[PDB]
Amino acid sequence: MLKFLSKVKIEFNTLDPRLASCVEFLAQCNARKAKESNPNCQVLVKRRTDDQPPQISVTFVNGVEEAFDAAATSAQSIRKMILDKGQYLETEQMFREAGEQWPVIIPEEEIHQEAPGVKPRK
Amino acid sequence: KSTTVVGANTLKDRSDPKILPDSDYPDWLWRLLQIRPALSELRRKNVETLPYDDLKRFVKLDTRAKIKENNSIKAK
Amino acid sequence: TRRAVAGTIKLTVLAGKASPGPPVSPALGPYRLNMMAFCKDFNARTQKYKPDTPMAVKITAYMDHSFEFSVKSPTVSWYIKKAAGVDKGSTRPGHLTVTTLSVRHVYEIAKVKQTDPFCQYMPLESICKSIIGTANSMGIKIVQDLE
Amino acid sequence: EAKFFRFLKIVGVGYKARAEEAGRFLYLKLGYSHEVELAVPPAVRVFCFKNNVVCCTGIDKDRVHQFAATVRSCKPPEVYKGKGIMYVDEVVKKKVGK
Amino acid sequence: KKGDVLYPKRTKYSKYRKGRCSRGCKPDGTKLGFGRYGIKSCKAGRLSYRAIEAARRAIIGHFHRAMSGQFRRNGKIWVRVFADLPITGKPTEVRMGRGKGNPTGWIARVSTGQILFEMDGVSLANARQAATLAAHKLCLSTKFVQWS
Amino acid sequence: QLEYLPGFPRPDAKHAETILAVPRSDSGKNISAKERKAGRVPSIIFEQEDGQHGGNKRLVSVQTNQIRKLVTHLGYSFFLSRLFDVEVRSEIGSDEVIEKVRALPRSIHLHSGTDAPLNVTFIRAPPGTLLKVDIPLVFIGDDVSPGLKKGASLNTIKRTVKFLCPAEIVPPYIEVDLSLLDVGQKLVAGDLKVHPALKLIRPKDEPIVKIAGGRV
Amino acid sequence: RRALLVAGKTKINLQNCHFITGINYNGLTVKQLQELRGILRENSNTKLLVAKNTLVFKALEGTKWESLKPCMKGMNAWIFVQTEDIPAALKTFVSFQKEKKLFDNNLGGAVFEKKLYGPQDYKVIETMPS
Ligand SMILES: [Mg+2]
Repeated sequence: MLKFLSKVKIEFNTLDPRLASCVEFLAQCNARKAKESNPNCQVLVKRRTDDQPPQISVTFVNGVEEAFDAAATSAQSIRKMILDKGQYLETEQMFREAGEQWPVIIPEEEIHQEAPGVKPRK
Repeated sequence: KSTTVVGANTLKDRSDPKILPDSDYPDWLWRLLQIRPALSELRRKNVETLPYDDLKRFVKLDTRAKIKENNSIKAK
Repeated sequence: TRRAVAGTIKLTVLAGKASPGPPVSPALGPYRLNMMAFCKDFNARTQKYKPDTPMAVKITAYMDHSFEFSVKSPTVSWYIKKAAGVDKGSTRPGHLTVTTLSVRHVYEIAKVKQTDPFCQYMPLESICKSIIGTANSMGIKIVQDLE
Repeated sequence: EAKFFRFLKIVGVGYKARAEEAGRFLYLKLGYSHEVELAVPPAVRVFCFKNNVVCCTGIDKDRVHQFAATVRSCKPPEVYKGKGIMYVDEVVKKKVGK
Repeated sequence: KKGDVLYPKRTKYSKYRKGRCSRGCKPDGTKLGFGRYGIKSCKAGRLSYRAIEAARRAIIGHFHRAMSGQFRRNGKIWVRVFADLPITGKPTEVRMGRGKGNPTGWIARVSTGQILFEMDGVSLANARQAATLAAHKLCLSTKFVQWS
Repeated sequence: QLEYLPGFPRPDAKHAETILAVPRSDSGKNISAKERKAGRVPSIIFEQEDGQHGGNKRLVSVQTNQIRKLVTHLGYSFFLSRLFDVEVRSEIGSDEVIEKVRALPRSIHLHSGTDAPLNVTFIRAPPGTLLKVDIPLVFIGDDVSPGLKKGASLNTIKRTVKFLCPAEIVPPYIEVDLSLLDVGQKLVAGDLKVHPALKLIRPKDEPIVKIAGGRV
Repeated sequence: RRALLVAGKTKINLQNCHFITGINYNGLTVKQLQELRGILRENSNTKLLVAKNTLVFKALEGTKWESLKPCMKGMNAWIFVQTEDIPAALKTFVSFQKEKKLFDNNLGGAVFEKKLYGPQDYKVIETMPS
């Protein structure tokens, strides 16, 4: 699960009862199968007594920062959406390294055009 | 033979120990072979009136029994 | 630590005879492990013990050839057969009987087994009943008092 | 703007892929005497990269997945050495040949 | 008895009438007489002694492989159906009437609710699976019955 | 002295249901098939005092789902050695209760092929009445037996014992302890631990279970 | 049945208890958990139990330990202390942490006299002796 992140910052209040998702993401991100997959990736835990709500703020390899609602969305939904954005970033990078422009644009009128079946030819 | 143990202690400076009479040994040694009861009796009793060690033996033998009854049925 | 644990392999070596070829040959060569430094560290601690004693050594192999081992006491089967009599287990244990030990040998064997490096906190009733369960498994009889 | 993506990996000694006209025509070399030409349908384009990887990129999920399976069906992986076209995340389980 | 294949050593008469077997029930219900589990019939018909022997052999061979050692013969089997009606038969290339034909085998008349087999000294699952194996050798529809 | 002694089993309070019935106006296979098609089991409640002249009988019908549930949950023999409350009303959902009485199921008829209930029989057993009750046996302690430990097999000769029982203290089952039986011995009907007010109908020198040696 | 097991396991441990804590046991193995339990069982007068959070939730109802309710989420190893000497109770975890180098397993939440001190707040109270 930890291939695509560079820094993660977890912040929450310890005496406020909505920390279940954020400590579950702590469990997800501090596993033995996680830290061996990216030794260079950094984790940042911060605790405070005041009422700043619990947040997960991540960054990726290509300078993109994403904040998530750790108060109302679960850690597993966070884990799914980080990979949903990560594979898009990887596809963008893989296209960009080979000399193709990103994003690739397709005319949005061929959805109405009829298409026959694709039969392979000699 | 029957008064000393052989090959028990392995410290080179010392020797194998001896057999002390029943003066230095505490109480729980001779309780080792009492009839700790089986699942035929503990199942029909009241769990709420059971003591701690007996209910621990009850749940442990229940877990062993359910594991055995899974493994003997589901095996092909 | 942070190293990717490969395997945990155990062995029994007599005390003082850590010559790295008859038991320390293919057993440690199957996992690319070294034979010199482990034998030096092994012979640097069994100098205060009686030799020709089957000491138990568990060694945690690694991918960087690092040895992180603890030394175990010799096996409770050895302790309960050599303090009893003939070292031959029964053909049908639980029904066919070889030797008999009453209350005392098992208790002091439990006292010795407490010296295991991760048995600092197990109670003597636990160790004694574990050894009783081992005693049931080769066919030896246990009584209240042999006379 | 494309949303739906699929990737294919080609394994083989001398097995090759090449896009021809703006990502609308796909050409393949699968060890035959001739080549294999497939016309990518509308709403889908194709791209080729430097790891023997073919990308099916498009806006209609049905056509993208159908065309990716179409390219796969030209040569499935063999069970003895895994040679052929396969999916990137797909695991091919081999067996020993007597 | 006669070892495996069960038929009487001798009879009063060599040839019997055909009779009817498609009807008949136990008018009082049925209960197990010796065992804890059993196989009973749901329909009425005929069973041959070879089929009964094949079913008994299937049950004893299933117990043989499930339970070994001193519990290998802890399973007990009772065969409560017995084949004592001879059936006859004329060979090929023979005309219709010159008497009655030679006997060829033995059958048993089975009613609706008759207990064919009884089992004891085994597990419930072993008894159910042995009944499942034995019912594939009989032409009639059978049910597993349990003591209660 | 008409109460269960301590150390004895008692009827369970889980299966202490009440049986609901409605009157039935005729006997015969016609009305029996009509009631079974409608989803009821024919039944009769009768008493002991006048065996001739009927016996103050009342013809009723009970609910098939309830009776099948009771027989499946208890067992066939256990249902027949336990008392029940019977409540006979004029209609289902009516409050005109005709007769509430404490009765014994004397017999139940099950189909030999489909095992659906065909007939239930109830006999009035108020306190002070004597019955012939067939009590099932329960065999315990088969893990403690030295004979069974040595590999011998168990020969259950009898499963139920017939007794003469006053209504108040009819045992649901008899617990038989097998802890102290080794190879060769048997238990007879005189070794059953019952109430002293129960009389054994069968002679006491009748074997019940024998532990026989295994094939060496 | 396990509900009654842990109900008894907390009913025995609440007979002499004066403060309660819960430790995040992420990354601790069985042997290190046993070593923590041993250190805190011989060298102190404390006991360790890993239990269902909702079951401790229900089993502490009607008691003066009813304020704890926010601090029962995630991975919780509940430590119940039957004694009063909190300096020797809380310095053992300092020795354990500095010896075996475990920063991922800390003290989240404690209850003393109807109050939930912050993990920073029950740091000075271990300095005061008796
Ligand atoms: Mg009539």
